[PDB]
Formats: sequence, C-alpha cells, structure tokens
Amino acid sequence: MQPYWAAIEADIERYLKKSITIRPPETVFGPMHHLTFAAPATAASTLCLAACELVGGDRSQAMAAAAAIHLVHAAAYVHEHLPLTDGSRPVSKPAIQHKYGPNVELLTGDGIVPFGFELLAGSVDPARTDDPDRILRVIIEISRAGGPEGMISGLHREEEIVDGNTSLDFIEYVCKKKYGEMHACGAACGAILGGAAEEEIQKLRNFGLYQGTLRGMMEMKNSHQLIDENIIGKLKELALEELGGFHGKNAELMSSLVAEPSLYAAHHHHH
Amino acid sequence: MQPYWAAIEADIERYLKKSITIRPPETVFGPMHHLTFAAPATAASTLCLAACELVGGDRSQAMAAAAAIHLVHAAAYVHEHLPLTDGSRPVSKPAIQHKYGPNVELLTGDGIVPFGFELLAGSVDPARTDDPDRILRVIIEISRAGGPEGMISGLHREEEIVDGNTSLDFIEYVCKKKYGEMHACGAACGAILGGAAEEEIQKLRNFGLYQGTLRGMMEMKNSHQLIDENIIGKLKELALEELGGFHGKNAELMSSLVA
Amino acid sequence: MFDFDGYMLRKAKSVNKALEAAVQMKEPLKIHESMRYSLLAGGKRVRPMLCIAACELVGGDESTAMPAACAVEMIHTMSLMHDDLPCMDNDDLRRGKPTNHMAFGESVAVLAGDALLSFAFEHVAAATKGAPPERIVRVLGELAVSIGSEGLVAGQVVDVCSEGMAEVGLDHLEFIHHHKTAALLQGSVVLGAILGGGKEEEVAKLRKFANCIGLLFQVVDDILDVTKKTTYPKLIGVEKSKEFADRLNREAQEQLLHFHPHRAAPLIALANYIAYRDN
Amino acid sequence: MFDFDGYMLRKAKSVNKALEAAVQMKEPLKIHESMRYSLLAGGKRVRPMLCIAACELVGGDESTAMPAACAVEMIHTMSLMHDDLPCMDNDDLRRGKPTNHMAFGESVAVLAGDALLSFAFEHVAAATKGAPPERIVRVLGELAVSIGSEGLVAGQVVDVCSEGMAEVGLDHLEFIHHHKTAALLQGSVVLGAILGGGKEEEVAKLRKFANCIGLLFQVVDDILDVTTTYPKLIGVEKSKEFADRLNREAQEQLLHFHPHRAAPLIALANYIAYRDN
Ligand SMILES: [Mg+2]
Ligand SMILES: [Mg+2]
Ligand SMILES: [Mg+2]
Repeated sequence: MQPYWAAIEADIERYLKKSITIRPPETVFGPMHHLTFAAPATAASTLCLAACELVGGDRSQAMAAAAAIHLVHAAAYVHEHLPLTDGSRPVSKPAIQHKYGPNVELLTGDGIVPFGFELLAGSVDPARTDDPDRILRVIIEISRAGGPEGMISGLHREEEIVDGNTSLDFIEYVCKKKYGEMHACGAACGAILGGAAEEEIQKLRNFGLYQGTLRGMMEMKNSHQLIDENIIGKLKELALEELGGFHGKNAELMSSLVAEPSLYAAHHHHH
Repeated sequence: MQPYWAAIEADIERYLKKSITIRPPETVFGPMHHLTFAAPATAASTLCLAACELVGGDRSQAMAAAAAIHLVHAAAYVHEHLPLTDGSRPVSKPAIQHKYGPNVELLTGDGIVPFGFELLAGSVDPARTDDPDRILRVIIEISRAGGPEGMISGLHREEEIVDGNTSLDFIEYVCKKKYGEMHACGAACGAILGGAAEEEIQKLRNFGLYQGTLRGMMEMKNSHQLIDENIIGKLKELALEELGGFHGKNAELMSSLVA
Repeated sequence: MFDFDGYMLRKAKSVNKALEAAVQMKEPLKIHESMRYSLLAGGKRVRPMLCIAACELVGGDESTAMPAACAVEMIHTMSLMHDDLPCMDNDDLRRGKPTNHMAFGESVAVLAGDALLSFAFEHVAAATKGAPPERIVRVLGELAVSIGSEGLVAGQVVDVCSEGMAEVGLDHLEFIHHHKTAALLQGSVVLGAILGGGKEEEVAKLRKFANCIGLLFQVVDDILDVTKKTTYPKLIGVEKSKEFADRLNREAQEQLLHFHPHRAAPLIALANYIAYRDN
Repeated sequence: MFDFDGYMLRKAKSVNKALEAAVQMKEPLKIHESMRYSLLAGGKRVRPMLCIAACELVGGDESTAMPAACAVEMIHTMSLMHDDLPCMDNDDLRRGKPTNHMAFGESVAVLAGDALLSFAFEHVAAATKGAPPERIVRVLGELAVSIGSEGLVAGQVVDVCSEGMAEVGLDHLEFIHHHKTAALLQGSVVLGAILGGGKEEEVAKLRKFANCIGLLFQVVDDILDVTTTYPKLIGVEKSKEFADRLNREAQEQLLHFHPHRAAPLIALANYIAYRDN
C-alpha cells in the first residue's frame, strides 16, 4: 500500500501495542493482545487520523478514536469467524487459523469492544475545552457504527450471500453496511476531532461511506468474480466528488486512498 | 359512538361512487368500479375525515385524500389476493372470490392507485390559496405510506409469518407497516387539510400509527390465538397518551376508534 | 440536427445516474433489489428524454425536469414488470436475462412494480425544485391521467380482453396503441413542458406531437414486421400504412414549427428516427 | 417503615417500560427480535435498581440515571446470551424458556448480543440528559472498565480457562466472583452515583459497598446455587458466616449517608443476601 497510509497504520499499531500490555492474568490478556492484531487492518481506522490531519487538527487527538474503531472492527472479525455448531450460518469457504478456542474468542471480542470506549473516555484532556463534547460525539458515532443498524446489519445480511448467485446490488449493500458505515464513521470522527465544521464532516463521512463500500467490494471480488468496473467506477466517482474542496498536500493523499496515483510500478508490470 | 362513524363511511362511499362512473370501455371501468367497492373499508380513510373535523376543517377539505387512501388500500388488497402460479405468496385463509381474471385484477389495481392522485390533484380549488401546498404535502404522505417502505414493506414481511408460530413482536411490526403507517398517514393528512399546526399533525399522526397497529393486530387475532391484552394496552396507552393536549370529544371521540 | 444518437446517449446517461441515486438498496432488500433489477437495466430512456427535451424546449432546465423524467421511466418499467407476469404475457426472458418474477418470484415482482408506481408520484412530488406547488400538483394529476383508466392501464386492459376476438377494426386497434404507448409519451412531454413554464398553447402542441409519434411507433413496427392478430397492414395494407406513418411524422413535426429550431431539433430528429428505423 | 418489596416492583416496572422503549423492532427484524426476546423477559432488574438508587441516594433523579440503568441491564442480558451458547455453558433453557440461540440460531444470538453491548454505550451517550458531557464520558469509561478485561469479561475468561483445575483457593474464587459478578454491580452503582452528582467520597463508599454485595451476590448464592465452592473450602460452618460479614461491611459503607436516604440500598442488600434466586 502507499507509504503515507502504511506509516499511519504503523502508528495505530504502535499505539495499540503500548495500550495493551500482556500481564496477569495472561489467560485474559494473551488472547486480548493476540486477537487485536490478528484482525485485518481497516482503513476506517487510518481514515480517522487522516481526516483529522486533512482538516488541520493533530492526528494525535484522533488516535484513541482510530484505536477504538480498529478494536470494534476486530471484535466483529473474531465473532464473524467463530465456529458455530448449528449451521445457522454458512461456514465461509475461507477457514482461518484459530490460536484460541471459540469460548475464549467469543469472550475476548466481548472484552475488546469496551476497551475502545475505555481508551476514548480516558483520553479526555483537561486543558482542552471542547474535548468532552467531541469525545462524546465520537463515542456515539462508533457505538452506532458497530451496532444493530451498522456493521451488525451488514454481517447479518452477509450470511444470506450465496456464491455465484447473489447480485452485485445485494453484495454492494452488504459492503455498505459491513464496511462503508464504519469507514464513514472513521472519516467523520477524524473530522470531528480535528475541528472541522459540519460541512467538512458530512463530506468526509460520505467520502468514507463510498471508499469503504468500494474497499469491501474489492475484497468480495475474490469470491464472486463479476466485479464490474461499473460499480467500481460508480463508487470511485461518488467518493472523489465528496473530496472537492480540500486542496493541498493532505487532500492529495486522502484522495489517493480511493484513486491510486499514476505510478511507474503499475505500468512497468503491465509492460 | 356509532352513527357519526357510520355517516363518515357512507360519505366516502357516496363520493367514490360519484367519482367512478361505469362507462365505455366497460371492460376497464366495470372492474375498476367493482374492485374499488369489493375492497373492505379501511379506517385510515375514516380517520382522515375525522381528523380534519377535529381540527376545525370542513369534511369536504379532506374527502379527496380519504378517497385516495381507500383506493391505495383497495389496489393493495386486490394485488395481495391475486392467484399467483409459483407459490411465492401463500393463499389467504379464506380465499376471496374473483369476479375477474388475474390479468384484469392486476391491471385494475394499477389503474386504481393513480386514480387517487388524479382525484387529489383535481380537487385543488383555484379560489383557495392554501390548497396547492396542502394537497402537495398530502400526495407525498400517501405515496410514501403506500410505497416500498410503508405498506409494501408490511405486505412483504407478512409473507414470513407462520400461523401459530411467529412471535407477537414480529406480528406487531408487520401490523405497524401494513396498517399502522397508512392510519398515521390518514390522520396526518386530515390534520394538514383542516389547517392544523405541526404539533397537532404530529400527535394525530402518532395516534393513527398506534391505532392502525391495533386494528391490524385484531385482523390477525384469528390466526394467532395469543391475543395478549398486554400488547393491546401498551399501544392504546401510546395512542391515548398522544391525544392529551387536544382535550374534548375528539381527545376521546377518537378514543371510540381504539375501543 | 448533428449527432442525434449522441444527444440520446447523453440524456440516457444522466437519467441512468439519477435513477440509480433515487432508488437505492435498503430494507426490505428483496423489494428494492427487484425494483432496481428492472429499472436500472439501461435501455433508450425515450420517455425521460421526451420529458427533459420538452422542458428545455419551452425554456426550462433539465434539473427541474429530472425527477419527473425518472418518474415516467419508473412507470414504464413497472408496466413491463407487470406485463411479463404469467397471468399476462408470461415471458421468462426480457433482453437476454430472466424476467423479474423469474428471478424474485411473482409476489415480489408484483409488489416491486407497485412500489415503482407509488414512488414515481412520491419522487416527483417531493424532489422537484424550481417549480411552484400548484404546478407540481398539476403535473402529478397529468401523470396520473396518462397512466390510469383513461391511459396506459386502459390500453392494457382493452388489449387483454380483446385477444379473444378477430372483429378488431382500425378504431379498436388505434384505441389500444394510443393508450398503451402514446398516453405515457404524452404524459412525459406534458410533465416536462409544464415544469419548464410552458404556455397552455405550447403544452397542447406537445400533446399532439406525442400522440402522433406514439401511434407512429406502432404503425412503423407493424410495417417492419411485414417487410423483414390485427395489424395495420391486415387492415389497410402496407402501402396505406406507410402513407399513414408519413402523415403522422409530418403532423408531429408541424407541431414544433414555432419553437426555437435548435430546441425543437432533437424532437424532430426523434420523430424521423421513429419513422425511418430499420428495427 | 420502608416497603422494600413495593419499592422493587415499582423500579422494575419503570425499567421494563424504558427498556421496551429503547429497543424497538426495526429492520433487520430477526436481530431486533432476538435482542428483545432476551432483554424484555422481565426479572428483578437488580443492576438497573442499583444504578437508580445510587443516583437518587446522592441527590440526582431517576430520569437522569435511566439510560445508564438500561445499559447495565443490556450488558447483563447479552453476557447471559453469550454464556448460554454451546461453546460456553451450552444451555437449552433459561427462565424456563428456550435460550436465545435455540430460538434464533447461534449466529443471531452472537450478533444480537454484540448489538446490546454496543447499544449500551450508544444509549447512555446519546440519551442521558441532566448531566454534563464530561460526566457522561466519565461514566462511559467506568462502564467500559467494569465489563472488560479487568471486569466482567476477565471473570468469564478466567472461569472457562480454569475448569480443568483442582488447586483453586479463596484467591481464585474471589477473583472470579469479583469479576463476573461484582464488577458489573460496582459499575451499576458508580454510574448512578456519578450521574447523580456524587462527590468523590460518596462514589468511593458506594464503589466499596457494591464490591461487598457483589461477593455476597455469591457466597450466599452458593448456599443458593449448590443448596470448588466456599462450603467446600470452609463448609456452611463459616460460609454463612462469611456472607454475614460481607453484608455487615456493605451496610457499614452506607453509614456515610443519612439512614432514611440509604434504606433502598440497605434493603437491596438484605435481599441480595437473603434471596433464594
Ligand atoms: Mg411479451
Ligand atoms: Mg403491432
Ligand atoms: Mg448456565
């Protein structure tokens, strides 16, 4: 991935590692630490630091929120891959490795989610007037995005997808619920924590919604090869359209999350 | 009471009868007229006129809307009983009778819905300066309530119900979409058309919502003998509660509707 | 005009973009999935084009007409979803893909069609900007009359209750084609012309234009079926059918004589295309 | 005199009403149906009562504490939903009714449970009125600490990971009970004391009070769940003696407050001791 996004991801990884110190009882902290880093990286979390910087705040004030977002995503990822016993859900062709048993995984996801809210609540800076109101607003955004009408609705509907038989419209909706709302949440929170006005917040939100949906589609294009460029182009267009009005070094980068800049690498390979 | 309510129903029917004249081509108007009156009455239309009068409007200001609400309901009723060939919608307990073929029933329901909007648009009095705004608002309310996220959602979710084996929470939700949204619509449109302010519209809207949900609850009691008075009460409470701030015969004439 | 094809493709692209935005997937997913399955399948979008071109013709702009342009395509789409059903034409395919009820079941196809019909009025009513409420309500009534018992539906009903006889004369055939095809083309130009601020005199010419090109379309189709069951050729012969098509095209074009020629040009080109197509 | 039974029924009625209101049926219907199926099955509502009473005790009102009271019941509810799963306790019934996954499938039960956990935070954050933001945020933090890796989840994890043991002594048993039981009761009392405007010393006394009835919501409970335990490590001899000392220390913390204001908690604690379920 691009250098900028990779350096932001590493910062989040270093912050989570400093925040989760394996200690007694290791039966609790060992899996808590392992499952946090076993989940895939999500751009919903880097998008939070990026959006903050895009509106001029310091990415450091969006860190607790970027961490919380990854944590909520990770707990959902762990629960999504639990071996359930009743065939109530498809056993998605891709079985992943499991270091810990179902019970420990189940419980650990339950411990990881509140940890994100703990980090957010504890990051309130006394010498910062608007911290409480912003952190409160961001807790609401994240809890909604990881709630019954957000990511969980996506996970639930994803279970209805049937290989090479589900329409692109249906898969795109699942992606919007499972990934777009969370990405929209990260961009919006990063804007909020960086002082943006309601104007820039709503545009960055829409941006994350479209980029997150597209990101989910790209990852589902590996199990429903029919990924038409129409959809990709539609979302990409919808996304870029929301970024008009940010200009500059920072906005250039943000923009690249959705549209990779022209690079000799690409061309050379095709060569 | 009963005669007030009965005269509202008769006034709507007489207006519909006046609006739909069987005439050539009879192959079109014969079924249009038949199916409109074969559909049972819906309290959503009654609530529309009763709400208009409650706020001070004249009954006639809401008649086109009440007729349009009956027509949207009648078309959905015809369509929901169509004999389909693929078993995609289980046939209703008592199967209704069909004087006309499925094609004619399907098409006529498609002709009845637009007739409601035609009646509304045509009811604008150019001598009344508030008509355009209110009627427009009312067309939005009705097309929404009869749309994909209103009544159509209830009709669609209703097919997932298993007699004797579905929870009251699920059945109540299906009743709220299938009947409640349209009853809320009726009450709201009546208020709007009688010239009420936003606060009254909202309350009348809420009452209609709970009322319609109750009424549907009852239409289904025959298939899920689990007629809990507990869900019945929680709802009348939210309804009646919503009438507080209107105090008078209406704050309780409406009460007659949740009896 | 120059590049009639290009004009049509650009109108269709804008409309396709507006349709996609107006009917998004949402709960209940099957209903919305069925709506989009038939609505977003592409096609010439002639009805939307007529509405937008009629609005621009009298000085209005595309943006004001777009919700109404989407609305007439919503009606057109659901009329086809309902027409494909087993109790009607009973078709398993439409344009190389399964028909709507074959993909989702007859129950959903019926409801999704009903949803497009209701949403067409909701969308025009709630999304139209750039027009006074009395004007919006007037186009809502025109849309309703163009598709109901004195419009599209009458044409469909008279047609299915007639597929049983033979004594079908010209008057009867014209009644079916006028209601089944022209009525909604007339609704499309009238919606656009009213929203564009057209005078009653201009609206009247556009209704006539639409009535002619609507009948022209069916006459030309019957002719082509012969070249390369009542039909114009079985009733008056191919020669007189061609003469009739010619007079309908001439009469349509005559209605547009006093408008700005550049603005009238696409409608004139549409009439000629309908008259002279090879298919 | 204080009528504790009447007090409890009245709080439970208000809580049930607020819970039903907070979690309505909406799409996706089965996710919400599942949440409501376990959340609205009634019960004593001890955690919501602890929260409301702690808020009223320090001077605040019920309406301020209600979203937080519903949140702790939402957490309590989903922790049982997850505890009943095949990979955990594998129970087919609860309260005499089929367990959530038996009625809805395991996939819905896991997600409806996660939905309740997330919604607990959403509801306290968005619906709480009568308390400034810094205070609502402090409460969200306390809720998080009481149910996570140093609270409820830690107890559960240490408990399932300590099944194949035999060297389990008072320290191990205290860790488990303090975490899987006391932590959420402590959190319930704290959210209320803080939301009610309590001073730090009041919060501190109530925090200790909750820890004590927490452990007690157990020691007696053995002599309520059995008839690894305590009577196994000391026998009903000094078991029923431990609970008597825990109740006393609980009630001692309540001496900080005027006795008339303290009656609901003094009684919520004598029940919590002398209860058969
Ligand atoms: Mg056909
Ligand atoms: Mg022909
Ligand atoms: Mg158990």
